[PDB]
Amino acid sequence: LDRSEAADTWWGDKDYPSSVVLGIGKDVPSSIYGVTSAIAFSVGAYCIAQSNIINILSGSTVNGFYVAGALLVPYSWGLHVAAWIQKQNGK
Amino acid sequence: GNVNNMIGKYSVKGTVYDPLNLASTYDNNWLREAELKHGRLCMLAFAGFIANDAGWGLPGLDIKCSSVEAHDKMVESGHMWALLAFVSVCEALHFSVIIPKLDGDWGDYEPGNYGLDPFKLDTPARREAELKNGRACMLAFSGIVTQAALGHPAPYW
Amino acid sequence: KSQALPFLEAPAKLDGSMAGDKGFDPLNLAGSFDINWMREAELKHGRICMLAWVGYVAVDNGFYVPFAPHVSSLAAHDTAVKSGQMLFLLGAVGVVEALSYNAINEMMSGQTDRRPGDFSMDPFKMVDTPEKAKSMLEKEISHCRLAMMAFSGVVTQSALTGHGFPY
Amino acid sequence: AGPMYDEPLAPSGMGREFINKERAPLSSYVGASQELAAFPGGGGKEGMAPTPWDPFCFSELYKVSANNPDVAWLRESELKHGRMAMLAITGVMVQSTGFHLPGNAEVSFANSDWVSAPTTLPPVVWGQVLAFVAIAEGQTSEGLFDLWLGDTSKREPGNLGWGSGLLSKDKKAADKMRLKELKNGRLAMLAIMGVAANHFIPGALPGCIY
Amino acid sequence: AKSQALPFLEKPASLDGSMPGDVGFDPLGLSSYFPLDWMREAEIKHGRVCMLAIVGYIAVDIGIRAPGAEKLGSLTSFTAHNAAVTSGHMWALLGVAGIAEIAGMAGIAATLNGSGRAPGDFAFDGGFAKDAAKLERFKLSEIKHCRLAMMAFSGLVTQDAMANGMGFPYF
Ligand code: CLA
Ligand SMILES: CC(=O)O[C@H]1CC(C)(C)C(=C=C/C(C)=C/C=C/C(C)=C/C=C/C=C(C)/C=C/C=C(\C)C(=O)C[C@@]23O[C@]2(C)C[C@@H](O)CC3(C)C)[C@](C)(O)C1
Ligand code: KC2
Ligand SMILES: CC1=C(C#C/C(C)=C/C=C/C(C)=C/C=C/C=C(C)/C=C/C=C(C)/C=C/[C@@]23O[C@]2(C)C[C@@H](O)CC3(C)C)C(C)(C)C[C@H](O)C1
Ligand SMILES: CCCCCCCCCCCCO[C@H]1O[C@H](CO)[C@@H](O[C@H]2O[C@H](CO)[C@@H](O)[C@H](O)[C@H]2O)[C@H](O)[C@H]1O
Repeated sequence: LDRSEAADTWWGDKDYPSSVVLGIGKDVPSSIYGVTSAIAFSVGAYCIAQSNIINILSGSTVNGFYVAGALLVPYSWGLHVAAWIQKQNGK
Repeated sequence: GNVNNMIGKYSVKGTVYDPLNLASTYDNNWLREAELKHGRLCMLAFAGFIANDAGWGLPGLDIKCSSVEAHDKMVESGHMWALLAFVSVCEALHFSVIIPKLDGDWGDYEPGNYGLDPFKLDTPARREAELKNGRACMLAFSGIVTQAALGHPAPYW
Repeated sequence: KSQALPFLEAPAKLDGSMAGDKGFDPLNLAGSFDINWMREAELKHGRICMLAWVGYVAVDNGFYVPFAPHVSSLAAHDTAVKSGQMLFLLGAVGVVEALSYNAINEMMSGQTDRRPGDFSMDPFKMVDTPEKAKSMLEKEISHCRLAMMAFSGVVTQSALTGHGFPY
Repeated sequence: AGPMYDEPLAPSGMGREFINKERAPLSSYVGASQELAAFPGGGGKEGMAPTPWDPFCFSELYKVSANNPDVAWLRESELKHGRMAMLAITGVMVQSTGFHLPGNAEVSFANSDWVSAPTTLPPVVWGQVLAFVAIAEGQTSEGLFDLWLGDTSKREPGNLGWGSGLLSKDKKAADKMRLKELKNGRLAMLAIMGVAANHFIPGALPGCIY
Repeated sequence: AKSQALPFLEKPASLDGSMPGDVGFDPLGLSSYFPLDWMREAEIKHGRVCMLAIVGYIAVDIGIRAPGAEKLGSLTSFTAHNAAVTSGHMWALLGVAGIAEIAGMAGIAATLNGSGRAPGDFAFDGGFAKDAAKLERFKLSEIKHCRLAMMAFSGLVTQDAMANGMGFPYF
């Protein structure tokens, strides 16, 4: 990737960042971002709790579909940050 | 408001009864509203004490108890919870209407004028009678409860 | 106005330009993300489901290759995995799928005028002109959607109860 | 070039003029208390003293740096702590009498130990309470970084919009109600922290009953 | 000026007679807090759910059984929920409800964004949008029935719960 092939994303003067920083998610509405963030956080917390807390994680038997979904907690964080960004962008 | 312009002075002598000069301490309209509410609640309480001790009953309560101990029995049963819900709704409306005008302009809301006059029975003489009956009921119900609580039967003496 | 949901209007991106455009997008997913990727994914799912449906139906109505295990299509996956032919087909489709990585990149970047779901397979010039292309693309996407739903029903019935071509 | 003795380290054209502008004073906030100015000679009326109380001058610490919060933020935090402490002291007082919700096989709300009362509940029951508090404190908080640097514009300190219409239209009575709020909140804060201190070390609050 | 239902109380700001069935009844002022279109959509949804629920409850208490539903057993309306969720047909009901609710989300989002769709207008009318005045009268009747039906189902299900397994009257 060359230095020229890069959009101007700097937003220090502005109060909020442009939607270009979201990449492919620039056009995603804020309501969809927020509701998906809530669903993702709930599902990931449920998966981690059922993997480690409710059942103590045994090496012989780990579900895998609970290991997946545990990654949605960072995804939920990103989704709610993007929800805020889209809310301030009015998009 | 000003207590000197209100209804409810001494009837036959015409002087205001504020020996302790507490009218100037608080908003006079609030004093009128609280006086009317206390009087009305005490008329209801007086009549209810007498009716319960008489044994009128209510459509649907089987519990028969003296008014001195009816509080505990009825709160255990659950009727007092429904009564509290009703009173809470009505007094939350009164909250919303009066508390925004505690120490400020009361607007067109006269103290105690809820507008429950469907039969068109309003009269200044009847307002005076309301205040006097409320005061008499406050004192009478005070006496009736502290006499019944000491174990005196229904006539209260 | 959206035809599928006549109580509201269709999004800005559903404009007829694409085949099978009934103005159906209650969630604005194609407004949220590029619609060419959506159409290519829809087409790919539909072709896989069409071929899966007809293959399931034939394997259940006896159609096997020489040197093959005579097994119902439900356990055909496991038996073919054990035989090893499954991995050969995995490589065969993986070649086309990596070429599809390249094709999708070119399509989205605009380096080529590639239509979604297009690999330039027209031996018989079945769509060499615009109106033929529109008609045949509408008919395909209809077949794609119908076969997708049909195969979902089939495989599930098969995994739930019974067997055979009917279920 | 502003109220602060030093220019903010935030740069020009990226916040400096936003931080270094004029800010409202402590005297323009409804917090004065007649009780502190309750002695012969100098004194106040209507429950308010002529001047506010600030022996340590935390209100005007912004002039040293913009690291320190503004009086808008401090009033927001004061009202938040007061409201939370009022609910907390009312809750402990009501719970210690033994009154509790009905309950069932799954949940048992019967516990008079306010310190260990949440521990008795199932994970879901207190989970809902904490989740509601987490969502609300976080949704109602918009423009709080603006109250820190001082821009009481978008957000008034303590005005979440919940029941703000019941405030009287007269300025005097509105300020009276706000002062009643602040006084009750501060009293409840002292009460709840005193009960907690009494629990942790006995004898901290001699008038305790819990 | 003043609320029609509560003349002693000042009228809510948001309520202005635009919506059908408006009487200015809002002591708590939640309309001023959260949007009124969302509130009316929720009101109509609750009313539709409750007023179908009343009919279903009374029908299956009387003894009307769906085709093949008799296999579930000697089920009254009181105990049908648990048996249905165990048998799994209630999961199919959840699926159909979600299918309808996708269009529900689309409609509410449209009317909040500014599509102009009325709250509760799902374009599913049975040819009764010929006249706007007729539609307005029907909407007022709908909202009145919704308000009645929420309370009716509340009383119905409690009375049934208090009486345990009980039939149609509850008297
Ligand atoms: C291909 C690589 C590989 C292989 C062959 C194994 C094999 C094993 N691991 Mg695993 N493991 C791996 C990678 C791998 N691991 C990785 C990357 C991590 C994260 C650091 C772990 C962390 C881990 C732990 C903590 C434990 C094991 C254990 C096990 C045993 C049982 C696991 C099981 O049944 O999962 C079956 C699961 C599947 C078939 C599906 C898995 C699909 C995943 C979730 C896809 C997504 C991956 C993700 C994006 C990668 C980043 C990691 C992310 C989760 C943070 C087995 C010996 C257990 C063990 O041996 O205990 C004595 C055990 O306790 N593994
Ligand atoms: C929803 C909508 O739209 O509008 C709504 C929203 C909105 C605005 C929120 C509304 C409001 C206001 C609300 C809810 C206000 C609630 C206020 C509340 C509940 C205020 C408690 C104070 C407690 C104190 C001061 C305790 C002192 C405690 C003291 C001084 C003690 O020493 C206690 C004590 O134990 C010790 C420490 C020692 C022991 O020896 C025993 C004693 C007893 C002596 C409205 C009106 O509902 C309208
Ligand atoms: C919402 C209400 C409702 C409606 C409107 C409705 C309409 C129709 C129509 C079209 C008019 C047909 C043609 C039809 C046919 C069958 N229904 Mg059905 N049905 C409803 C409800 C239930 C419930 C609760 C059950 C049920 C069943 C069956 C079975 C048995 C299959 C079997 O057992 O082999 C068959 C053949 C039972 C079932 O499948 O149980 C496993 C069962 O429990 N239905 N049903
Ligand atoms: C106003 C309006 C409309 C309307 C309406 C209508 C018809 C409204 C009707 C409302 C109605 C009829 C509301 C009943 C409530 C009953 C309650 C709460 C009962 C409590 C009951 C309790 C708490 C009982 C408790 C106990 O029994 C328990 C559980 C067992 C024992 O311990 C004994 C006790 C007693 C303690 C229109 C016309 C439709 C539209 C218009 O636009 C607006
Ligand atoms: C359980 C103990 C807690 C207290 C319970 C009682 C709570 C009662 C709160 C009532 C709801 C208060 O909020 C709601 O009140 C009034 C309803 O028209 C509205 O207030 C409006 O009406 C008042 C009375 O006519 C006027 O004085 C206000 O100036 C006017 O704005 C408020 O804008 C609205 O926010």
